[PDB]
Amino acid sequence: SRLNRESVIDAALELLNETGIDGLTTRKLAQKLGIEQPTLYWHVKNKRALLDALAVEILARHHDYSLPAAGESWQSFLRNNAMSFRRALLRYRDGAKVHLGTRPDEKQYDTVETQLRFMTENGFSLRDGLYAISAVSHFTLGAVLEQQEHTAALTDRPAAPDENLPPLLREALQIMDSDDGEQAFLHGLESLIRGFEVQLTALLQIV
Amino acid sequence: SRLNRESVIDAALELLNETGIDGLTTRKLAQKLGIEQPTLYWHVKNKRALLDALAVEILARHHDYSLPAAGESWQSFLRNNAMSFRRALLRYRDGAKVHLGTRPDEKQYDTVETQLRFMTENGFSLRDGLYAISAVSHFTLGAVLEQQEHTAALTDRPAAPDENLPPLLREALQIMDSDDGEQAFLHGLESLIRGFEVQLTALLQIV
Ligand SMILES: C[C@H]1c2cccc(O)c2C(=O)C2=C(O)[C@]3(O)C(=O)C(C(N)=O)=C(O)[C@@H](N(C)C)[C@@H]3[C@@H](O)[C@@H]21
Ligand SMILES: C[C@H]1c2cccc(O)c2C(=O)C2=C(O)[C@]3(O)C(=O)C(C(N)=O)=C(O)[C@@H](N(C)C)[C@@H]3[C@@H](O)[C@@H]21
Ligand SMILES: [Cl-]
Ligand SMILES: [Cl-]
Ligand SMILES: [Cl-]
Ligand SMILES: [Cl-]
Ligand SMILES: [Mg+2]
Ligand SMILES: [Mg+2]
Repeated sequence: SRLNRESVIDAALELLNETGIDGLTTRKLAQKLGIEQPTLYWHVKNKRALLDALAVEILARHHDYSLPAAGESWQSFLRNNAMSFRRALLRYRDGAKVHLGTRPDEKQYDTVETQLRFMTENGFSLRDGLYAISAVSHFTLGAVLEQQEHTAALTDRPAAPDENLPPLLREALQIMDSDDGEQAFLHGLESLIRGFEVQLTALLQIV
Repeated sequence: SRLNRESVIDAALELLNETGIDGLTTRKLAQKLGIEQPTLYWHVKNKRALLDALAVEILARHHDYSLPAAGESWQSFLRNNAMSFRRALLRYRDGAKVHLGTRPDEKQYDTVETQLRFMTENGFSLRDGLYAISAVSHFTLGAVLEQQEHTAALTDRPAAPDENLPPLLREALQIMDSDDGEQAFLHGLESLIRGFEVQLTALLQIV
């Protein structure tokens, strides 16, 4: 079919969403596209190339809160940004796995510069701003990852009997599985943001 | 070679550390063990079985701070536990990927019950205790994941030119790569723990 960047990415993203990160192989991508492998190799040289581009395009399509509103608090911005990041990562199977270990792409430079600049404008050093942004990303990535993988592990094998569970775990597990991970994520998110605040506002005060 | 659980796990863990989660295939495990595939299948039925058992055994070997010291603060316990979790996950390649989406194993029940109980003894509801423990796990998993995958992505392809970078990103990237991720992790960890505290101690007070 069509082999421009957009369509290769389209198809890869579909393939990723079907079969996960394990099924995103250049052989299987060729089959989806209805092409031979040397044809695909002209456009895509290897899996890592593809993963990097999927990471970028997942956010370009589905990460709608990359930048703060006018006069937005840094706390509101991080909260909205994280929610948005999470939603984007959850949109495709292994979406979070695809992002891991990437660094911002040239197409993301202005955006991520603005984010970094905004944190500094709000009282953070670059370093402390970056630590906050990293922490929010990492927390969100792990939350999504554990959600997405747990759901995949369910399809493979079942959990063991309820019968053997000690009571707080048994209850913990019901809570965990009472939603998709969203409640615990939002709660963790506010914790995290408030700790940044405690840190920012302490300035030199031992805190 | 020997095909008891311990030795299958030994060899899988070696295989995982060599070739990562992609190379942990029952075919390649058979080759490492020097056995035929039907021989291996008797002991290990599929990849997910193996992943679950590796998740458990990684912590059994290398997660040394699972339980609080006598009279330890919950804040100290989370900090020490997280450090310990991180160290365990970083010990093997894709160690964090292996953990994702698991739930506690029967062999971990007493431990994780004690952890849950301890948080409740320290003022948390089960639910808020679990949200704190989840948040600490997720943050730590994402931190480790992004560290481990970034290092793998380096071996594949290089970062693009420094030349095009806007200045705060350029600086951010040096900071990020000034250590293995540890400084940012520890900083994020204290933020997170202090936000739990703010939340715990607020009780009913709007906070
Ligand atoms: C500042 C970026 C950065 C800087 C240095 C090293 C890095 O690895 C990064 C990132 O990876 C970032 C992202 O991935 C973003 O998700 C990122 O690229 C992104 C975006 N394109 O809008 C975000 O919304 C960010 N958000 C907190 C989840 C986040 C970035 O802020 C950083
Ligand atoms: C309470 C456990 C739990 C409860 C309900 C659903 C879950 O998925 C879990 C976990 O997955 C936990 C872990 O993985 C631990 O890492 C876990 O199993 C573990 C351990 N074996 O010592 C830890 O140190 C924990 N730590 C915060 C990283 C953590 C556990 O507390 C939880
Ligand atoms: Cl074309
Ligand atoms: Cl605001
Ligand atoms: Cl044997
Ligand atoms: Cl203490
Ligand atoms: Mg990133
Ligand atoms: Mg776990």
